[PDB]
Amino acid sequence: DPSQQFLQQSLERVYSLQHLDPQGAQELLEFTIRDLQRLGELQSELAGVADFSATYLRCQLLLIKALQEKLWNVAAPLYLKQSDLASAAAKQIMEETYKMEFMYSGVENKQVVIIHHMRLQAKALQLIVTARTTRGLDPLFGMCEKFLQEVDFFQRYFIADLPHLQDSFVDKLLDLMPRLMTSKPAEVVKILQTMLRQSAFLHLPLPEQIHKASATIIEPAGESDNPLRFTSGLVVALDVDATLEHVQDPQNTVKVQVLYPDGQAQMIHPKPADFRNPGPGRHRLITQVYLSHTAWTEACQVEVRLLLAYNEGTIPFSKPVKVYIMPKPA
Amino acid sequence: DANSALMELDKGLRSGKLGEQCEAVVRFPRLFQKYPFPILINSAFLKLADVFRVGNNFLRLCVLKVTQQSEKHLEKILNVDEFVKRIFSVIHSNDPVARAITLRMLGSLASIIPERKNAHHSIRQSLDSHDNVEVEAAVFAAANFSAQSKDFAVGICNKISEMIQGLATPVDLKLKLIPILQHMHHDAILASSARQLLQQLVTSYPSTKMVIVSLHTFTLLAASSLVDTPKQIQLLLQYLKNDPRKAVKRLAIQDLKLLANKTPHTWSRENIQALCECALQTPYDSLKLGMLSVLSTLSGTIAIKHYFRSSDLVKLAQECCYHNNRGIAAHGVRVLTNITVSCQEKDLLALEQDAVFGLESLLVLCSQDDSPGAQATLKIALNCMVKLAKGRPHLSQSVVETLLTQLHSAQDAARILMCHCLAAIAMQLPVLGDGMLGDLMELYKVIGRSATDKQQELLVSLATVIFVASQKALSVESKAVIKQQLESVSNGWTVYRIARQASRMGNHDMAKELYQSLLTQVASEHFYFWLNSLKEFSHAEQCLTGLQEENYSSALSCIAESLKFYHKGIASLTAASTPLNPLSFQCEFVKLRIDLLQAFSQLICTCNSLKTSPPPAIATTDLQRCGRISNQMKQSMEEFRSLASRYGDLYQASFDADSATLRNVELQQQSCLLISHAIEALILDPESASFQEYGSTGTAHADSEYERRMMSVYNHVLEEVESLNRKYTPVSYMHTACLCNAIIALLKVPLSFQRYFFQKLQSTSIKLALSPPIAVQNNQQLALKVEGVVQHGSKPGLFRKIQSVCLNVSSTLQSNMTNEMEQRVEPHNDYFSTQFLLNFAILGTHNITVESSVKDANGIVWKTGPRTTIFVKSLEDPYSQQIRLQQQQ
Amino acid sequence: GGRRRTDALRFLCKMNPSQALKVRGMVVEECHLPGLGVALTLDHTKDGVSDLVCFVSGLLLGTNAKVRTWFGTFIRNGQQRKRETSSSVLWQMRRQLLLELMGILPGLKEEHVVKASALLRLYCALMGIAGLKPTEEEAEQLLQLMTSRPPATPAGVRFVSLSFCMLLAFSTLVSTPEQEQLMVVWLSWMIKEEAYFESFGEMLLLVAMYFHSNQLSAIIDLVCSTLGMKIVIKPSSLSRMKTIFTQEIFTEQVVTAHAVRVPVTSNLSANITGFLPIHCIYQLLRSRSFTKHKVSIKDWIYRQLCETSTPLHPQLLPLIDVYINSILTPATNQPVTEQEILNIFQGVQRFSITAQLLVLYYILSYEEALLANTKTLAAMQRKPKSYSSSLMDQIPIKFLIRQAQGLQQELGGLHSALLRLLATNYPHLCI
Amino acid sequence: AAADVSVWEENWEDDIVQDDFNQQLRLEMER
Repeated sequence: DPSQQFLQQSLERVYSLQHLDPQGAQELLEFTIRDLQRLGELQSELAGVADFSATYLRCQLLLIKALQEKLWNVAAPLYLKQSDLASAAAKQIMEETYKMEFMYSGVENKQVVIIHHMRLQAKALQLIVTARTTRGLDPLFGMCEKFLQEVDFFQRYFIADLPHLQDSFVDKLLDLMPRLMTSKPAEVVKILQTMLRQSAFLHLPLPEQIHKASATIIEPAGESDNPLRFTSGLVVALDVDATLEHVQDPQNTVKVQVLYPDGQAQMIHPKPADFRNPGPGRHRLITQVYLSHTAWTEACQVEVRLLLAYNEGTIPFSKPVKVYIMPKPA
Repeated sequence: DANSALMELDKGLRSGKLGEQCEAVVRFPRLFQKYPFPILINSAFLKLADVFRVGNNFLRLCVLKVTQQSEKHLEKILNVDEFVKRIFSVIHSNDPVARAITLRMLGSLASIIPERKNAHHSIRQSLDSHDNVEVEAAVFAAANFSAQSKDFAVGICNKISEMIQGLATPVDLKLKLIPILQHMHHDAILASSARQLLQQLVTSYPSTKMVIVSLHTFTLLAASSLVDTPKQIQLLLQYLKNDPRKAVKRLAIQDLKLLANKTPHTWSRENIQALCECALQTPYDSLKLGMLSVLSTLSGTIAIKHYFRSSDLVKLAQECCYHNNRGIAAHGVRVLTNITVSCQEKDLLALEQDAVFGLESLLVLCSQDDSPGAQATLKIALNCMVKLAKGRPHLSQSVVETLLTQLHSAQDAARILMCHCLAAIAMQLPVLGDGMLGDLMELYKVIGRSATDKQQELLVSLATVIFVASQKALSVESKAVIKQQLESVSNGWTVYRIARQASRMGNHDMAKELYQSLLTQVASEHFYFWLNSLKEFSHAEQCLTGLQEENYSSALSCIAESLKFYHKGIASLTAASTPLNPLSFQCEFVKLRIDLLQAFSQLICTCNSLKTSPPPAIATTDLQRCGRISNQMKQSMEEFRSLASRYGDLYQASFDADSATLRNVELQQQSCLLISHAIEALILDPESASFQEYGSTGTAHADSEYERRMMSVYNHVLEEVESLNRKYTPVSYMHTACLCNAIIALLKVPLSFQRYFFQKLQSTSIKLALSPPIAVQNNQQLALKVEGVVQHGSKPGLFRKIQSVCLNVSSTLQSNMTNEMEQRVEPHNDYFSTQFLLNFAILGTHNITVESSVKDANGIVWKTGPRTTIFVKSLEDPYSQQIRLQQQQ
Repeated sequence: GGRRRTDALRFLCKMNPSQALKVRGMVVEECHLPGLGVALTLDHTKDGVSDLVCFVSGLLLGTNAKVRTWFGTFIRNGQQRKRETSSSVLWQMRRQLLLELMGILPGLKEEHVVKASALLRLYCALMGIAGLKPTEEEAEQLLQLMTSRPPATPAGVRFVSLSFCMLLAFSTLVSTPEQEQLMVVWLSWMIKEEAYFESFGEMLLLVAMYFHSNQLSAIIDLVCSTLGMKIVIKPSSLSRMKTIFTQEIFTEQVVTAHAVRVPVTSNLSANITGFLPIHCIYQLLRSRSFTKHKVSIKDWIYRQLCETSTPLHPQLLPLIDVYINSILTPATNQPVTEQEILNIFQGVQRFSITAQLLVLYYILSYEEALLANTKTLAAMQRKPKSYSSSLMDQIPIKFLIRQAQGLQQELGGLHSALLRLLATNYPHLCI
Repeated sequence: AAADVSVWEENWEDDIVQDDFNQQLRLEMER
């Protein structure tokens, strides 16, 4: 079929053209990310594969953009925080790597090693960016030895997968392991930067079957309904119905977040009895989430969203909905 | 007020005379531009829809025109059901014209009502109507709804297919029906079925009109679906090569240009080879020009890297760059330049000089014509030369020599364009400036003797390259320029623009002279104050050009003189500030320039403070043993850190500024941070001096000579500090020597006034209307909604675009920051809205402040919008007050 | 305490004069001790105009309203400090400003006209916002400044406009007969002077018209817009102004005679601003002044309508409306002739599209008004001279309506009014 | 069928955007 052929062709095009200049490389990555997002929008079965690959390519694009910003960066005391987006890039790669690890199904270990390798790259980038700012030596030593411990744990866990990671960041890092162990933090940061820039883009082996974890809140619906009244101080129960697609263990992972119009946020852990399983890879969540707040002058709207949890930390995976509540006193 | 004007129109629509009603209806869109908030838009659209329901057909057409004009504001209607239902009631009229207008309105409203089943059924029923106007309106509405909703597209594709293939349909309606198929991209199987249908159409209806519409629709469908795009390119190349009709070939060229612009990465080597062969073996020049336009579009993208010896592309480009046709020559030389700068492969360096000589020959061809097509080709050639000078710097000398030789034998418009090219090349590579000064000065002398009308632009262009090309100051060239201005030029505007350029490149004595000359020419007093302030700033910057390398007393005197003139200038500039021209960036920029100069003066004083000896009581027991100088260095460090913070504040309050101005502000902030770091690492904390000054950029690609000078000063100061880290105790004269020398180095490079100091281009704002001396009960906490629209002037996203809006709300009592909360909201059609919840548990008076911030596409946060405040009078309710009083009593 | 602190800082700045203006900047930043700032700028001045004029003008007319209020309170409080004597720095800087007035007084020079303009605006700011009450000598030298003759440049036009607005606003500072004859002879010279092409006489005529029609609020708006500040004028003095103006200088006859010869603004548009001859002609036409004097402006209206540009001026449509109203109201102004507007539509002298649309708007509105005002004929059919059907057949109504629809936003309410007229009188063009 | 490109991308002479301040300054000081 043409969709799979196009997907494989685009990925091969990205992999082959890794000798380009940074501008050409990042514009090729942007083109391919846009193409994969559109292909995910069109096809249903290849939405998972397209979004998985596009997330990986977005991680790589953020990494190379941050390294070009580092090329734009200069000596440490002259560093400007407002104009830098490398730390934001590292955080974004962090959250996207979590997304590929957990928010997709059918992920074999051969993809988990690549996800963790990109995670290690993001941690190295965050370490380097922090070193660009911090004038303290003790915190720098602390984060440096933490990163080296993370590298060691990666080497321990994925020891059987290292031959598949030729010319990678972690491979070259493991080559010069004891020197990094016994070097000064500033020297470590410098060689880490140089090795990040010279690292090779690892191929992402596609799984045979993979689907994105999706959820659809359907019971509250649009805000055309009248506000829920008489809630001042006491509780109002909002019935939540949702269809969850391709979540193997939703009970321990799916959570319900409620965001009131103030900064307060509520986190809810539904019991397994709420989840129903009418079909394979297609759950049905029915439950009540209890909301309470003081009296309001005007009927504001409260945002209710479904999140996935991983182990800590959480990531949203459902479209937010809003419902109006008028907690009138009496 | 919004509602007053809306009533003013409403009495117009209620008059009953058709003229007044139509007048009001077409007066509506200006109201939306004045008041883009959903309350007015909602009420306006409801009454417009009522008038549509009851009005005659001409009024309905006026309402349709208004709806088409205001497709941005219809996301803000909110009350969609009533509006649409009272619009939709006219589809049941027996009048086919009224039905057609209703169908066109539904097509115009398709974005806010997709998946509306009654509308879908109306389109389907009107498609097989017997009234041609109704059928055309149904086709238009079907196009819109297929663009919006997937279910309508899948439900309509079969019917559209049967009407197109149906023998009873005329050819004109078949033409009108084919572009519906470009919206069948919602699903892979739907797109494949549409592709098959379009293939059947091109093979079975090979008329010029029908094949053109079908191929264009197939191209758009392939672009939207981007899975059939390779074989769509192959099909277009097949039609380009085989079909003999010039119109079909021209369409194929346009479609391939569209695909090259959209998806250059999907082009294979075989596709580019086929296109090159087609360009090679075609006899017609217009078609060849079209294919070379496609190939020049491709060469500027990554498709050139995918294409890679002497191939058909290089052979074609070399053949085309010596063509008689100027457009073909421009496209060929653009392809050659793109290959040369993008591909550093050493197998194709023989065409490096072919590119240079082709550009030079194209200069000779385009210089004398002074025609708009020739001017366009000349602009293309000069852009290519600028790109080639950047990409291959060893060719810069030959490019500059060609431009200089061609300057003496070119028309005035051509001379202006090559002056722009020379300015670009000399801004990026200032080493070539010295080699071009003689020719430029000679041409400036000969132009100024007979400068009548068009030479004013030539004069400012020539002065711009003179100032840009001059790495150092001017002594005799300055005299020549002043003489040329004073001899003939009564045009004050020319003098002002040349002075602007002089202050841009730091030639502040010339700028001072010209601004002094420009006084008494203006009529308005605020412009007089503005020019006087510019003259004083130029004088102030000229004052500190006479800084000796080690003379600190001379430095202190020069900074004092500069500060005197700067204070005169800022008083004048404040006098020049007016409403709707506040000069806020200029005022803040020169205020931060007045600071960091008196901070420099204080640091010069503290250099000399070391000569006033420390006390003996403190001298008997590490940094306190220094005495007063230690605390003074601490104060100076804090002052410079605060100055860097203020420069950053100016940076992120300059969302509308061009990139060069922002880089200038960054340089000033970095100079502040450099002085602060030097003070810290030499006096206050040498043990915590952190890592070495390992410049990640190294040989950074500076965009101006001011950038190069600033970074060179920074690197030299950091090298000096690093070599002096722990070599001396903080009582040292060498630390003060290094600091004072850093002051000298920073000040000896003249300040550059950038574009935003003079020209404001983007001018984006926020309206920020928020729902309201307002009484709030103690128990009931306020529900505050803030709505805002981002405003623009002319081209909205000239430098950057708003990605999201951050709304920070804070509450200060007794008008202190008791209600911090933020909400990043994405403005959809330049409009955002959100609700806030504000606690007022503590009784009293509360000052609510809301400050809009802008997060651009990259992610940088800008503090743009107004910090508008409202005051809230929070009082305990009578019920709780009475109950507590009774309980206590 | 404040006096001793100010004196101490004054001595400190005398010891370090290079940093005196830095201390003045600190004063305006911290926003207290304004007398210290004034004294520092005075000791600094002790060419341009002066640091004093720049400093106090920026203080009273800057964007910062807190500084404006603070300095206004300073001026008010200092004014009560014995009403004289050099004890307060207020009188010192007042004497310095008066000395500058002597400096720029003479025919005014080409170089001093802009300085005079800035000084005059500063005095306006003082007596209007800061509540300064001038002394007799200050008022005398102000009047000596206003009545000067600049050398007919745009700066001269601006200076004369500002001086005229000062006289209109602060008319209490004349208060004497010799200054009254000085200002009336200056006004007569200003009337005689009409080479100011290269917007002053329009203002003079407009204020005369407003005086005749008792549109005092219009005069205050004109003065506030020209000066660039909000001032309360206490219009009893404006009533004294109206008496002298109307009875001695500007009768209706001289107003009409000078206005009918006023030129037409070439390339008219909403972009060019300020008070323009179109405003003058509109004001007379609304006051019904020409039928009282039997003088034609049909040529003027037609010539102005040919000299319009795309960002339509907001006064063209009311001008055409009141002109049509003037035609059909008794004797009356003559409407434009057949050949006069056939030249407009001779193509399709290439006239601008906005000129064509204004002439079309005038024609359709004229026909509508003729149908609506058949009661006031009182003559033969050729007196109103309803337009011939042949000329109407020559006019491309639909083409111009489509063109106007193509330029909706640039033409203001012209497109809407044209569509109104089309839907009212041409339903066959509304199919 | 054409496209526009600028020779110098920080040239201050381009009239792509016209702002009010420079407009009145030009109209006020050009001869």
